[PDB]
Amino acid sequence: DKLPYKVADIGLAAWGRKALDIAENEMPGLMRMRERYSASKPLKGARIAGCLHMTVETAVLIETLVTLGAEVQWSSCNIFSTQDHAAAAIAKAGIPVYAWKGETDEEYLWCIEQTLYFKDGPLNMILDDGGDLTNLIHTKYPQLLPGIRGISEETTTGVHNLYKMMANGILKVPAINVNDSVTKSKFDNLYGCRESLIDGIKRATDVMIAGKVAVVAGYGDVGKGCAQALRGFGARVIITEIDPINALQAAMEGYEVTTMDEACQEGNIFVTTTGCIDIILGRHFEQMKDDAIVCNIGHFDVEIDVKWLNENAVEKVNIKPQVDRYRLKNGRRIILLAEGRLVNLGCAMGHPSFVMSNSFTNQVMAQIELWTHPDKYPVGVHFLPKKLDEAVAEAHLGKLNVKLTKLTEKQAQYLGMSCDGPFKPDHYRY
Amino acid sequence: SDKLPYKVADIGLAAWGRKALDIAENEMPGLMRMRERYSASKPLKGARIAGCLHMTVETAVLIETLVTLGAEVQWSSCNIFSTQDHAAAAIAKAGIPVYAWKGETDEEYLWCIEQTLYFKDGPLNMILDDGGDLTNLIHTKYPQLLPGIRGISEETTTGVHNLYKMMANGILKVPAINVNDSVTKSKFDNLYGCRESLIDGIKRATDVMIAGKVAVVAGYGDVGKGCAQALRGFGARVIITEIDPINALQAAMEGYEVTTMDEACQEGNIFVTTTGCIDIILGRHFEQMKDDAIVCNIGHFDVEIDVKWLNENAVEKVNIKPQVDRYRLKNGRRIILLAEGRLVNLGCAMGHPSFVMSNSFTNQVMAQIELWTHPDKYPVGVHFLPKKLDEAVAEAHLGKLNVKLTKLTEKQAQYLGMSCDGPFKPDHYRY
Amino acid sequence: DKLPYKVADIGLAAWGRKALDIAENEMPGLMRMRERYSASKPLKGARIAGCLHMTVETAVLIETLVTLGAEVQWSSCNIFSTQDHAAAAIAKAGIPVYAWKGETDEEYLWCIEQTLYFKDGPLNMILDDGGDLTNLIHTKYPQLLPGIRGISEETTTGVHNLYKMMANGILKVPAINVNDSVTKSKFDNLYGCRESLIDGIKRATDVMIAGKVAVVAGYGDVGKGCAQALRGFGARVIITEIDPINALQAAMEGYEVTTMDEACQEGNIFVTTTGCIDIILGRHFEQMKDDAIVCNIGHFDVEIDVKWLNENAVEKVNIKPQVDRYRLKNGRRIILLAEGRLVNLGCAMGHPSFVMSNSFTNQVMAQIELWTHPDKYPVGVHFLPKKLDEAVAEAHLGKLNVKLTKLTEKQAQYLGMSCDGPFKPDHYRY
Amino acid sequence: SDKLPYKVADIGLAAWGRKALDIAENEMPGLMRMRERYSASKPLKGARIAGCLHMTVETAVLIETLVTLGAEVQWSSCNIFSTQDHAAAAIAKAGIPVYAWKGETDEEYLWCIEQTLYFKDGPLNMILDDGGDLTNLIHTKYPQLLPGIRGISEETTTGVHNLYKMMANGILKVPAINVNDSVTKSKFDNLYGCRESLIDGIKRATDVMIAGKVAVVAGYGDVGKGCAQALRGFGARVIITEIDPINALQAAMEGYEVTTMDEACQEGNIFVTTTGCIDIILGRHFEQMKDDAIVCNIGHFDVEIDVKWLNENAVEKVNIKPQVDRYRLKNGRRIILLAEGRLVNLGCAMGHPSFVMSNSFTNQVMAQIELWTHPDKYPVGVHFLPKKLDEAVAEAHLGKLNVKLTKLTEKQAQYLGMSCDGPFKPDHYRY
Ligand SMILES: NC(=O)c1ccc[n+]([C@@H]2O[C@H](COP(=O)([O-])OP(=O)(O)OC[C@H]3O[C@@H](n4cnc5c(N)ncnc54)[C@H](O)[C@@H]3O)[C@@H](O)[C@H]2O)c1
Ligand SMILES: NC(=O)c1ccc[n+]([C@@H]2O[C@H](COP(=O)([O-])OP(=O)(O)OC[C@H]3O[C@@H](n4cnc5c(N)ncnc54)[C@H](O)[C@@H]3O)[C@@H](O)[C@H]2O)c1
Ligand SMILES: NC(=O)c1ccc[n+]([C@@H]2O[C@H](COP(=O)([O-])OP(=O)(O)OC[C@H]3O[C@@H](n4cnc5c(N)ncnc54)[C@H](O)[C@@H]3O)[C@@H](O)[C@H]2O)c1
Ligand SMILES: NC(=O)c1ccc[n+]([C@@H]2O[C@H](COP(=O)([O-])OP(=O)(O)OC[C@H]3O[C@@H](n4cnc5c(N)ncnc54)[C@H](O)[C@@H]3O)[C@@H](O)[C@H]2O)c1
Ligand SMILES: Nc1ncnc2c1ncn2[C@@H]1C(F)=C(CO)C(=O)[C@H]1O
Ligand SMILES: Nc1ncnc2c1ncn2[C@@H]1C(F)=C(CO)C(=O)[C@H]1O
Ligand SMILES: Nc1ncnc2c1ncn2[C@@H]1C(F)=C(CO)C(=O)[C@H]1O
Ligand SMILES: Nc1ncnc2c1ncn2[C@@H]1C(F)=C(CO)C(=O)[C@H]1O
Repeated sequence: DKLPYKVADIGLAAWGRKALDIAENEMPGLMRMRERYSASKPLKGARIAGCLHMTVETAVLIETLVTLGAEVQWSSCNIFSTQDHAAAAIAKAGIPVYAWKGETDEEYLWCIEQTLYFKDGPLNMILDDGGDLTNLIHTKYPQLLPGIRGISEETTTGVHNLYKMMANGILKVPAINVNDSVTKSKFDNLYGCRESLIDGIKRATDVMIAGKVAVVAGYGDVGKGCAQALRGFGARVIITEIDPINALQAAMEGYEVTTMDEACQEGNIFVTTTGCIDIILGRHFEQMKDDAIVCNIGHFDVEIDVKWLNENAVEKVNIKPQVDRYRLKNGRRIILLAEGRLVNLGCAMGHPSFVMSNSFTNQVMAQIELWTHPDKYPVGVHFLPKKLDEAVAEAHLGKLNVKLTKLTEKQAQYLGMSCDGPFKPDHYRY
Repeated sequence: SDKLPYKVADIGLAAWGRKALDIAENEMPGLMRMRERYSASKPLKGARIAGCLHMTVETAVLIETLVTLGAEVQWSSCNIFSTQDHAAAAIAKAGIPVYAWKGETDEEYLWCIEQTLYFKDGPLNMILDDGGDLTNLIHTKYPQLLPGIRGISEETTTGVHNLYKMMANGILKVPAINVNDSVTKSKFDNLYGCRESLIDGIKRATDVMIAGKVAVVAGYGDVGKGCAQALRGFGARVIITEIDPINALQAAMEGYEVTTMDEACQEGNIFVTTTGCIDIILGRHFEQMKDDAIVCNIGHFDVEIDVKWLNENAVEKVNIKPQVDRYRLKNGRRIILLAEGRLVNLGCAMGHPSFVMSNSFTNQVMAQIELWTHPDKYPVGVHFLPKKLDEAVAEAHLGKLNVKLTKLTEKQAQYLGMSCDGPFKPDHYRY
Repeated sequence: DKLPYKVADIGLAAWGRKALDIAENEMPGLMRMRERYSASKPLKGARIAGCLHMTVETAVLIETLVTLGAEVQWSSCNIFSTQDHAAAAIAKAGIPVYAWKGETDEEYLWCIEQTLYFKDGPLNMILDDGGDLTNLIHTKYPQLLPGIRGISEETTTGVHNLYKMMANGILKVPAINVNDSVTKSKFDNLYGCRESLIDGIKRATDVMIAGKVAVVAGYGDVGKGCAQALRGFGARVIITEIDPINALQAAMEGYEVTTMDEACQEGNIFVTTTGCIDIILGRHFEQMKDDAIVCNIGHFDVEIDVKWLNENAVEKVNIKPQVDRYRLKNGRRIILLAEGRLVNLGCAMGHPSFVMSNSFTNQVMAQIELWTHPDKYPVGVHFLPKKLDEAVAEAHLGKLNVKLTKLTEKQAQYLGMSCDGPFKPDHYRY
Repeated sequence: SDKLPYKVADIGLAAWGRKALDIAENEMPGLMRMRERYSASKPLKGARIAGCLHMTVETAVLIETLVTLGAEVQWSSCNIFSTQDHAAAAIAKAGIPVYAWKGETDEEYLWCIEQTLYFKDGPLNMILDDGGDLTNLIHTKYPQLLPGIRGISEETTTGVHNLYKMMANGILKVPAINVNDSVTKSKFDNLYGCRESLIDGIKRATDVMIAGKVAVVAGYGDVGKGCAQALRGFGARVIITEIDPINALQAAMEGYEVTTMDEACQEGNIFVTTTGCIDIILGRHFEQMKDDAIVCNIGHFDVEIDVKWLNENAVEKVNIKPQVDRYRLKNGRRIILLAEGRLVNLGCAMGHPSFVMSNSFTNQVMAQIELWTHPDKYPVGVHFLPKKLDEAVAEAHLGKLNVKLTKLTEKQAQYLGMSCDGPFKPDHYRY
């Protein structure tokens, strides 16, 4: 028969629950969503199958969907991002969770497949982060497509895929771009990585940032956070970019912008925030400085040629889980973190719960949208109404004791807008 | 026939003005690159552009860029105190109809704007505005010229806000290009520009120290974002007010305290309004403020600080120097007003530096050229420049800063599904 | 009998030895000390008894002392700062070490006492951090005093104790104030906590810093470092000081400066860097927002009234090691870290090895000076010559690839100084 | 006798200077607290103080403070460009012998100082120096006045440096107090002061964009730290140069790149010498600078930049405006020099704001009182002020910033072993 779940140690449920209690008090968005849409169960009948890093933050989201009458089955969208105590807590809660830190490509695939069919029917809703789930159903379980009502993508890379599929006509089910919600990409990607990247490098290497020259590939919302994080600790940051705008942004901020070919000979730390392949190749590792720390924080491990290292390094010693130190022919060494997988989740705990509350509340609203108002979202990737976006940030103001100002009638008139309604044009960039 | 060829404060300043223009030029690669690339082409040939933008050394460079492109131009400042006399003299000497000077009166203001409407041979063809003052003047009092204008290009947030309002009500009769909302503008001019000019205007006017003082910044948009950081960098504790939950959540995540003006008015030692909205600082606030609290506005129109109240309420009002008034209230405390409520950077200083302005002005030039040569592509309404152009404005400036951009390899351009030259971000990207 | 050592599990030696390999490459100072005095063996005959946080950095220290021909016996200066794999590595190398994470007061004392007598006589030198060792001997083993050639403190609180002792003429052995060495106090205390403070709060709680209000008690080198870290992550930092000079500095940096009686009402995060007692009391706890994180970074755990919480809280749950969460009679909760002990070392790994190389390079120099030139240092607390101070700083320039400028003959004569000798007046504050 | 009672640019500027002083006094609590406490006691009665320090608004308040304490003063500036005419006017109108104006010549500089040696009642009693020129004039040309001078007061590092080199050679014949190395001075005036005044000078002189530029700051001392932090706060990439391994590591730990001037001279866009040393920027360096590179100095004396070389090698030299010259080398590239090498914060601006200057001048007034009231407490040499006085200086400025200082309790003070009022730090503390 099938397994009710599959975690590393159900025994961790105790500790994991203690952590969920703490994260809950830090995620007012998800809690404000609970108490409001609990007595109504707007997701009643929904059989949500999610694929997202099984962490304490995700655990609070999973229970929130449930609190809303939703039926759920989960898996982690990465073999190294799962938090066993958090996964156990959910497992103990009676939810079908299939994840654990340190899964093999095989087990990873298997884990997702275990969330495809519920006790009484296949999935009708999707909650993805990376696009791995949707890709599996569209390429291996097409039969389910018409059965699935909607989708909600979490990250940049996953959303990049959706548009691609829609533009090629491969996408056969509606989908809401959660990553590009203002209260997401401008907070999660930016502030979330501003605090999580350094944590991943720290727990893994304990290296001192100050005095070190760090190279950040790409200056998007993620790279902006990483660069700021490193600079704030006293590190000289260099940036690489392909977009003249982003590149000019980094320059206006006092960052040096050059190519990886030149920068590889200066960096003491390397972070890839690009969403594309071949960012750091052997040509680069060969010129690096002894004991240069290298990691990737992008969604997919396709930026650092970890393969070249294994097939070219003279020695390969593992310091501890997710931390390896290669020795090249030149005699110098290289430090690889999480085997190239997103370092903040692989070597640490990912973004703190507060910022995650922002993303996850967008996620919940999205599920409620593709499930309650299918007519508003036909086959194609859509954005969540700016009215809801503003609402998400609104829910997180109180905790920070922030006092929002209210537009008077005269003022609302003068500006031509509702003191309650949206405050910015859809094209606004924040 | 007695229409003056120009009208500045002192033609003698042209010499010193030209000097500043040569230096500024070597800071504005965008514009200069637009000249060498379109000088012989003369895309703006036949066009008669009538602009209404702050007559500064940076604007002068834009005026000559348009002229180098075979465009007939007549200019006027869009704010009574923003004009730089030596800059107007230089242009006035170049033989261009200039009507602007520091210290204009409401009367003279409107006058100047009207002295640019008719060129020696025909009405205006295009409208280069900043604030909407020109666009509105025509639409209401000179509607007969509407069908003779191939398009408008708005410079700032307030002006562009006005256009949309007109289009919504269908009151907008001539096409328009939203320049302010071009990434290489709003996210640069509004942000990095104010970050260096605000303190500049306050410093030149009061010389007050920022380190240690508490500063209140009304609004946290692109201008507020830059103002807050400028203040913060100098050691001042910044407090922000906001109506937008998102914007407010942004300032909090940046270590800023966010509250209402009603409460911040009792703490502030320096106040800066970055809102395009009225009624920000009122008597209620002035009465609570601290002794010698500095008050100023950096928004387009002087509709944020109720200066009228200060005039009709202070026990006395002294003038330390031009654009700097020190009122004394009944409570015995004093208040320092800058530029009589007008945008402080330009009113008390010299506005954004030349390098950054090159960005916005290059977008302005691409707008004129676009709205002029390709009118059969811009219906009646407000539009944005193609991201290809927006991106072009950025790259044109990388050189100066010696920025070495990376080129996508063939494999990468495929993996990402985009041209190694074509647009790099979707239309919804927020940078 | 006398155990040859005592650690948590010597099976961690392999991992500890690896952690040292990496560390040795991050501490140029200590390594330049070995290659320069290896054959010289200046510390020959010296029986050094050390009492300092048994960590990866401290391990590289001990091994340096040994390379210089000294005999060493070690113990930690705190019950929670010991890093087991680092303590194990040292134990396996034959170096007597009595330290493990999670000691008790009884075992703490016991550990120090195992380092008093060597396999061939009582201790010669005292490498202490906090005064526990120098105080233990001056009060229980005065007969060993005349046999001790010198003492070298490490931290502020400890050096303070030394002065207080000399003043009352209780100090019966020449000591060198290492902490107040420029390359120490202005780097270790400052940049060190700037990276380690947040590190300790995160591994323990994973809380988001951005948005929170943080109250840092005190504004000294440590206070400065912590404060900068917190606001670097987007937290609003409120300071509390008793020294008007330090207070003006904070205000000139943009920090609000009030009393704890005031701040205890706004703080979401509390960090005490004061060197004294009674900073956060029950009166304060009763007013902290729900789930306020309170920790201490001062040497001794005398800044936070942890007893009060235990005898007044209506609930107390242990999330995990060094992480307790209480619930007051008012219903609001409080998260205490390391039971009030220095959090950076109790909840993390202390400062990164690079900045510690600075501190420890001075420590070794202090041991050599005191042991090699006993006469040159009579009974009392002394500083290290500025020529030596600059030497330390200059030894780490290479690693960061810094190009120091050499004064020309003309320039040197103009400035009235040697192009090699001291570059600053003795009262220079940097 | 023809000795003029004063000599200023335009005493008709006094009206405006007085206004400036009004605002200034309200920003200098320390200086006003001094008079507010000794106005009656008149502790400086009988003192004939001759001060040689940048005649500015801040300095004006300093002078009026001493006068309020019963001292008699004749003043002169210690730099040919740091004088602010309207300020020098106010003091003049107030009936105080002041010889200084903006634009002086070496000859007039020497003259201006000598006019402050003899008072109506005879030779000077006290010295208030900044740079040491006055103390050097007396010691070398008027050694017969030495036995008549009680004490000296050095404001800046350079001067203080001279006092030691003098005492060391035993050529210092009068007790002097090192005011610069007082915590409330060097760790506030040099650091935070320049952090706000360096840019100000650069801006008013050039209006250049700081964001995106590469800046090179020679020296990482109290001034270097301040300047560097300011520049990068605006988005400039700051490269540092140093000869002291400690300072060098400090800058490196702050994320600054530290190389040699020989290298940085090839990639800098803005140069700022904050060293008190010679030969920092030479012709070999100029010849490698990027086009239109702005070069300036903020060190006391103009000896860091080889301005002489520029005049004797450039093929073109155009003066844009006072204190702003643009050269063109044989390599075809241009170079913007400010204030001809003199301290740019005062040469092209208004120096440090009034607030922080209060910290410096408070120690100044304090030193005078000490040196004049307790002469026996200071043998021949150079000393610092008691730490308890330093704390008092800072504490006197907490009020305006609204800082709530904390008081040690009985138990606390006992545990720490220090008076809940007495000095809080050991003599060697570095803050
Ligand atoms: N680990 C996390 O917590 C987290 C959080 C959010 C997003 N992400 C991931 O981060 C990535 C992208 O960042 P964003 O999400 O900030 O998106 P952008 O902001 O979409 O991201 C990438 C940036 O890199 C640049 N770039 C692309 N190819 C490059 C090359 N070869 N060299 C140099 N620069 C290049 C682009 O011009 C762009 O500015 C995705 O993979 C996304 O899924 C991770
Ligand atoms: N002086 C200059 O150099 C310069 C340069 C660019 C723009 N501007 C002007 O600055 C203004 C707006 O800034 P942006 O940055 O252009 O636009 P947003 O970024 O459009 O601007 C205003 C911000 O203020 C907030 N706000 C609105 N009403 C408020 C109220 N009553 N209280 C508190 N906050 C309120 C909004 O939510 C928004 O975040 C316009 O007037 C524009 O023309 C001046
Ligand atoms: N955990 C670590 O890594 C580390 C590293 C270095 C020092 N320390 C410890 O930090 C402490 C002191 O810091 P420093 O930075 O070493 O020394 P200072 O800089 O000597 O330290 C304390 C500061 O707190 C202030 N202060 C004292 N009592 C106060 C009170 N009741 N309220 C508010 N402010 C008060 C003082 O004015 C002073 O500025 C010592 O206990 C020292 O051993 C810890
Ligand atoms: N204009 C102002 O407002 C103001 C205010 C305070 C001090 N100053 C002046 O600033 C100067 C010194 O600064 P401080 O900050 O006073 O003193 P430090 O802090 O004494 O000053 C200089 C620093 O430069 C370094 N240095 C010396 N020679 C060098 C060389 N050839 N190359 C590279 N680096 C070198 C030293 O190692 C030192 O750290 C003096 O001239 C002083 O009078 C000006
Ligand atoms: N602690 C965390 N818990 C859950 N999800 C997280 C966390 N930190 C970051 N993420 C997400 C993650 F990985 C990516 C990019 O794929 C996102 O865009 C985020 O939503
Ligand atoms: N120095 C300057 N020169 C010319 N135009 C400037 C300058 N500084 C700011 N601005 C413009 C200005 F005023 C507004 C808002 O109305 C803008 O949005 C800018 O383009
Ligand atoms: N990782 C570390 N390893 C060893 N010692 C450290 C570390 N981080 C900080 N310290 C010391 C510590 F604890 C105190 C205060 O007592 C100091 O002053 C430091 O030398
Ligand atoms: N606004 C100002 N007013 C008076 N003196 C000032 C000012 N700004 C800086 N200084 C002094 C100055 F010039 C030097 C270096 O010689 C110092 O060290 C300062 O005290």
